[PDB]
Amino acid sequence: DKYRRVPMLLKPQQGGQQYFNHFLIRSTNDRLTQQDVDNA
Amino acid sequence: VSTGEFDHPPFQFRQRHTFNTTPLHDANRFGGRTAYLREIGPKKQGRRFKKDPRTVQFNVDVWCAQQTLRKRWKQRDWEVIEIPFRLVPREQQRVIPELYTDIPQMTDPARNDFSNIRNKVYDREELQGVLFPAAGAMLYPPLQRVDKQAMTLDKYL
Amino acid sequence: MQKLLSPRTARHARLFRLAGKLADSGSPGVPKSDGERLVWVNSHVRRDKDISLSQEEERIRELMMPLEVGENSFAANGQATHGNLFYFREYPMYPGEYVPAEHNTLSSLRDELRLDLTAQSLKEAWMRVSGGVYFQSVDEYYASVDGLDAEQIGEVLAALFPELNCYEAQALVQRTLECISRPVSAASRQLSRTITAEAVGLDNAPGHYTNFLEWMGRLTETRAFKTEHALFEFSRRKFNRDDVRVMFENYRLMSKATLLADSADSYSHFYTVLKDFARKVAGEDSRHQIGVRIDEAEVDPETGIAVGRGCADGEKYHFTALLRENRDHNGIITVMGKPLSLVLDNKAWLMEMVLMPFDEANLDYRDFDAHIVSEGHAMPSIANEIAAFALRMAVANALVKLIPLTRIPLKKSGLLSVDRRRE
Amino acid sequence: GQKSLMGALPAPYGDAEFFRGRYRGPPVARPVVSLPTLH
Amino acid sequence: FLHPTVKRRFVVKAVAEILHNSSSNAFSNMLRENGLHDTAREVALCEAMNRNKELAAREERAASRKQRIENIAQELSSFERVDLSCDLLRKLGVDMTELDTAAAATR
Amino acid sequence: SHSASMPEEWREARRLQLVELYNNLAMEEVERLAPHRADRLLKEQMKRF
Repeated sequence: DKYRRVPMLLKPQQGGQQYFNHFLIRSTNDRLTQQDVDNA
Repeated sequence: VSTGEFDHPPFQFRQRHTFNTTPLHDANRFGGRTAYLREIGPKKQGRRFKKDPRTVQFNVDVWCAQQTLRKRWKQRDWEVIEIPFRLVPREQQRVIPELYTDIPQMTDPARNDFSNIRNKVYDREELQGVLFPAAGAMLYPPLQRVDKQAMTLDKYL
Repeated sequence: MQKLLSPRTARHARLFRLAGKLADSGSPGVPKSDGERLVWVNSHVRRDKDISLSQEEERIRELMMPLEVGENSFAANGQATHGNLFYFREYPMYPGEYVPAEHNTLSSLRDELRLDLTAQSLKEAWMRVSGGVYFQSVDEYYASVDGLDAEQIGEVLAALFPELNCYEAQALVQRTLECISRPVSAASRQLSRTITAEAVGLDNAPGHYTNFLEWMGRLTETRAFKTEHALFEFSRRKFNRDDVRVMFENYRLMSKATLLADSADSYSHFYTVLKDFARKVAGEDSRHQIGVRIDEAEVDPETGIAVGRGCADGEKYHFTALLRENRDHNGIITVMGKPLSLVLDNKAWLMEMVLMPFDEANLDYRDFDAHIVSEGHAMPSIANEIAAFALRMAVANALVKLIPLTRIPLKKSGLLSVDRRRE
Repeated sequence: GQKSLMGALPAPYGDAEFFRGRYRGPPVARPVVSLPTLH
Repeated sequence: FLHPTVKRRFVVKAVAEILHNSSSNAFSNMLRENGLHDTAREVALCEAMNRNKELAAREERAASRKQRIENIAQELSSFERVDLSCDLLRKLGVDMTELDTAAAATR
Repeated sequence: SHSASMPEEWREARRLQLVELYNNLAMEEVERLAPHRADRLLKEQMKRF
């Protein structure tokens, strides 16, 4: 129907906010691992 | 908390036995107690009360009250015996108020017994000196209570 | 034929020694028999092995994840109909998340501060030695010669600092010349980043290239250049209603005498209005994020209980959650005196909504006790999704009241947000 | 929107990464799965 | 109890006997969490000075030593600041009851 | 490091303060990057410390 009374934060329902910092630290770890691979 | 049905389904178009849809008067609803209030066909005093909402709501309220009563009475493993004030145990030597008169009274806050006195149930085998003085033959045997300090299978011995 | 009950590995023996130390210390919950401590140690070693097995199977499952649409892999996200509905960020959301800074920028700022302090010390040393006044003529400005030659600065750096490399010493000579000329501005390096040598046309002339770069850098950081950039961005429609209102408020603060004194200059009367807009325009160096609200904690100092609220259908569902910290790790949730598994009739899709404010917060549910009081319409069962939505909002508001930084993920998940849908 | 000159100024002292409260732009979205190709 | 000048003498003697001997950071932090910040930096300066002279322009400089610990001594024995200073001195290393006998005397 | 006109007791006090500060930052980064299994990133951070 018309969901105009529903907020914009509820319509996609973007959950999973806990994993983002873990993903960023894993990305930094993989960048340093790639730097270790390129040097040797 | 209970998840049984309490209200009656409202009046609308005549339902059919489809998916997510039961007829308004079915033998599955309310244990078939809608059989008193149904019309099988697809005298005004016997036809008007089956279609009134307040009448069918009062009838299902009566049936749910009957179910609540039989489930509250099937919980009873006891009975009320009028025992005099002298022979009663120490927890009942007080002034017990009536139901819905005062705050729900704890049994003994000094002896660390925080429980309702109205829900207290006493064993029959501990009151044989009070309930049966005329027999004198010990009609019920003494209750064997387990030794909590004995080394058993529960305590790895 | 007889399995030995004794600890068989050194890890088992170390855990048994820890359990014996705990039993001798008199900690609550530690068993007193030895067979129970043996059971405890064997179960803890099996739990550690199962955690290692789960970590290894997740490591293997990361490489075989079906990232494409296939036989059993279905999108169903509305990526065909709507397209890219779930957001994703590559930056740590401050101050909820933390990624450590890269070592290259750290070492660059460290070396820049070292060179700046060394050049300032050499400039102050020459100022003490030379005896005060030093006037620079027009031909001395056109020749770009200061009081010290490059040879004198190189000899001073070789004499005073023995451990000094060649290119570092040459960069120090260049920075001392730049600091004795004017206060040093770090603007030539970024102009070398954004403007290459082949674009302007100097491929064989590096000296004129660096001269043009330092001239553009010293002309960039003036007030008139910032005012012209702010006027250019005002012409390019880069403002919202908030910036228009702040420019109006800054125009209203100027009186007529200050307006005349500012219009005596050509760029200052525009700059007094457009200071905040030029702060916004300057990019990630000077524009701040708005960010979610971070409030103060409203916790009972005696009981440690925070109070949150939740609503649904406007009138029907109202809930109030009281939240406390459990220090014995036996946390449990209760709704109107009955535990949550019996209020919602063991339904996983309703109790997962109550678990969700602890999940998005990256918090353990067993470290918290919660009781939820129903204030709306009392019914014999609240096993539906809208009541569970109100329960989730109540638990999330209680978690926000207890720990304030929990509002940073919980507002992003939409758990603190109220919809207005009635019957 | 249209192409402008914002952010193109040289930032002083090069410390544009340590300011963690900086403007992060509008929230971009990413696909959760690669859709099959059209051709 | 009974501190017109007894606590003043107790604090100046205990501060003098605790400043010139050792070299640690155990005295700076407890003055820092007590609310006074400048004397914490000054006593960190004095303990670092004592550490520097213990680990390895001789007679003229050292008189400043006899200035600055004295600058500590008359600072913690002002008539308002004897109390928290003697309470903090009671916790770390100073265990004496020659001038703490007045507590038992008033009891 | 760029201050030698200050007296040596001030320099040693600030040096001890920086030693304590670097050790506290090292322990804080050890406790922060522990549950992410970030041994390479933590190794670079400990090498920088």
